[PDB]
Amino acid sequence: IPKWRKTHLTYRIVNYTPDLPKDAVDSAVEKALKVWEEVTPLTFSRLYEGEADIMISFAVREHGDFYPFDGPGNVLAHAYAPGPGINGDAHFDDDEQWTKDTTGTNLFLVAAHEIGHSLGLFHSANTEALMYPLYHSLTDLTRFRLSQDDINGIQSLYGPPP
Ligand SMILES: [Ca+2]
Ligand SMILES: [Ca+2]
Ligand SMILES: [Ca+2]
Ligand SMILES: [Zn+2]
Ligand SMILES: [Zn+2]
Repeated sequence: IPKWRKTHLTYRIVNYTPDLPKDAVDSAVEKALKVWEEVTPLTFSRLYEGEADIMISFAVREHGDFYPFDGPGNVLAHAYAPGPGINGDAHFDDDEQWTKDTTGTNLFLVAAHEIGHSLGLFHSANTEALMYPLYHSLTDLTRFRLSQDDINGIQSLYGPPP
């Protein structure tokens, strides 16, 4: 089945981009995980060494897999579907300048979307959904919220929270 066999996943941030302070990166990823966690029975916990379920890293060009990055612009990041090994992993192109505001390439926004893929979600045809295929940002980050479409998609796979 297109999903995880357990309801608890471990995650590890393998390396950090120099674009933002160490703490802003942690905060971005944590918030990203939290949005999915709020609408399902799933839980997460961090590891600092070893192989975790979701291995997050920042890389440039050819980085040991089938999909080399393309330099600044265009593809910003990609993730793999549920499963062991590389599956479930999320990679970010470091040729981008990652930020924590509304100016350029917001880490939280991209990560929230990439984590959606790590949990089994496909693309939505709804222009308002987090899982919509084309990149965009928001005027105000505090106004972020998943669309019902996003909710139904994740819940059809894992069910609602108790
Ligand atoms: Ca993995
Ligand atoms: Ca790129
Ligand atoms: Ca960079
Ligand atoms: Zn990759
Ligand atoms: Zn996508």
